Amino acid sequence: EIVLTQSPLSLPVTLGQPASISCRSSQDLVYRDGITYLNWFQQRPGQSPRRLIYKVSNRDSGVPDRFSGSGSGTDFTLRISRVEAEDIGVYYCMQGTHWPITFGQGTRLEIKRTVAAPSVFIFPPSDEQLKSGTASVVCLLNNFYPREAKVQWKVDNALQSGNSQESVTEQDSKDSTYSLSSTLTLSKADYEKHKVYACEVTHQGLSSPVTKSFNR
Amino acid sequence: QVQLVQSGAEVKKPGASVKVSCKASGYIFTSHPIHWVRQAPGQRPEWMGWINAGNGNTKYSQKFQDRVNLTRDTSASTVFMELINLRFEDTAIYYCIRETKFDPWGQGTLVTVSSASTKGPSVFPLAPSSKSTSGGTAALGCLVKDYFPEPVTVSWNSGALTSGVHTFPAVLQSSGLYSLSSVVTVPSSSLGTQTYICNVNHKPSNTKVDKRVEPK
Repeated sequence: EIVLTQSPLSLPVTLGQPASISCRSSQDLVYRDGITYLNWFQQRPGQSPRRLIYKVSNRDSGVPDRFSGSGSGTDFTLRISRVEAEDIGVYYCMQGTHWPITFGQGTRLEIKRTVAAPSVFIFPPSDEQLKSGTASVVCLLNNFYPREAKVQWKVDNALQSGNSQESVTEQDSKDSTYSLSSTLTLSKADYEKHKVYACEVTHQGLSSPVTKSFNR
Repeated sequence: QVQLVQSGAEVKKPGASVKVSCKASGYIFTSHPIHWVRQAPGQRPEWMGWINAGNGNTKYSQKFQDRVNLTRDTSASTVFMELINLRFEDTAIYYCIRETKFDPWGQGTLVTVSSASTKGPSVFPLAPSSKSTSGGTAALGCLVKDYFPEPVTVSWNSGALTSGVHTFPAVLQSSGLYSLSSVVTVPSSSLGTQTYICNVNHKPSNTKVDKRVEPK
């Protein structure tokens, strides 16, 4: 019933720069000695949430000084002095003043770092899959920034469209990079009517496109 | 030490019921009450209920009253969450949380409410070659094709190989089935000396595979 609302819902923040997330309630503060029961959680990639701030401003154990909590009644803030690469994740405000316990939507904190061009690698179909009647060609893009990249598939000089599936990993906590996978999927029949298979990669870190190909 | 371990992911048909486990360890079970919170895709985390692990006394959310049953096994230090009349909106990741300092949250249990047939994945190697090698680094991986439902946990050399590992988020195909790839950057010198195995586990289907990815 108490509806909590987090203002920036996605927040890209440069390494060393400050970050803020807002939470708007409907007056948190129990009758008992005026304690406001607003807590902040951090859900890191491949991890369950971890409480950072409790009781508006109180840091939980092992929480860095850079994390700060503020607010009164209906408007609350989570402020990060200077963002570190390990701060990538979703942040939820949660109230425990009155039951039911309610949460904010979440705020994905992205990191802005310097441009890194990806390493391209191409994988021809496995013979095991070719025995099962289908052929998948995978084009790997590794440890690049920004997330924005373009993979064109060219089968015997014909540009493919639609018959590809891209997939990007969450941002790395260690170095703030991304890795992307592009899978072009053909049938053993279509795959054997052609010879040249190439994935052309275009990115901010590249002065010219990187084409990586193979023949059967 | 102080941890909460949850049961594996379950696919259930609409109308049916799900029972989730949550084993306590590194503290006295009865000493601390448990909380249950689910997160539906692109929705706020929602609080379902609370249970006193000591005396079995419960408190539910109006939405979850007469649909949720919170029971126990104190000798097993396991708390249970039973959700009946499974609707399509109940496809969420379910979390058990210890009350005190809202820590620790359990790893979560993904429950998929669907009419579709469960399908175990087929594991194919992303084998290394000259076409997937840049400056004394080879790329290799597994292609975990056509499975239903989510999730699929992927690891390398029984979780002893972590550096260079990029397990991509799954992608839903035209067939309403999922695909995933897991990649790893290894030195070219280790191919033919070190074995690289990728351990794929799909608990809803009860499929576990160890796939040796060799150069060709």
